[PDB]
Amino acid sequence: KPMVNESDGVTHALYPQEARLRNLTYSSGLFVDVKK
Amino acid sequence: ATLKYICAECSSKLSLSRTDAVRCKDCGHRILLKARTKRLVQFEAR
Amino acid sequence: MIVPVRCFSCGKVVGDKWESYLNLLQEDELDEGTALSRLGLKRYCCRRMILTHVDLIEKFLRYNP
Ligand SMILES: [Zn+2]
Ligand SMILES: [Zn+2]
Repeated sequence: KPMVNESDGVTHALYPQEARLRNLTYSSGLFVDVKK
Repeated sequence: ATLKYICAECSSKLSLSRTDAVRCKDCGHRILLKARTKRLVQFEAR
Repeated sequence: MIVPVRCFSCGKVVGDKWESYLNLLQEDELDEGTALSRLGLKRYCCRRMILTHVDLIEKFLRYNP
């Protein structure tokens, strides 16, 4: 689900209303089980 | 007596000066507004 | 978006009539056409005023600070 990885803080569960105001990108993390 | 800034959600008179972060006393919600002027304003009433 | 005080066209006060009209509808279960006549809103310039207003302020109020 959407997140805001910002320095000087955790990673807030970002929301539309905020990303709009703050000029962020209402995106999210993409993770895959890389096997070596 | 007075104030300066505010928090969008947890509407609570806050404020501070330079390099005092940009957060709030509780709600991380890094937004913050700037509450009205003291100089009262006047309007043409039409 | 709050009731218009007075009718654009003839200026006849219509600010008060808001609440009354809403009642003559929900409570006194009447029909718009009538509720209006009841409130003294005769010609359409006044009728169109109340009959058409979309009280958005209500949705606005529903926000927070
Ligand atoms: Zn806060
Ligand atoms: Zn009229």
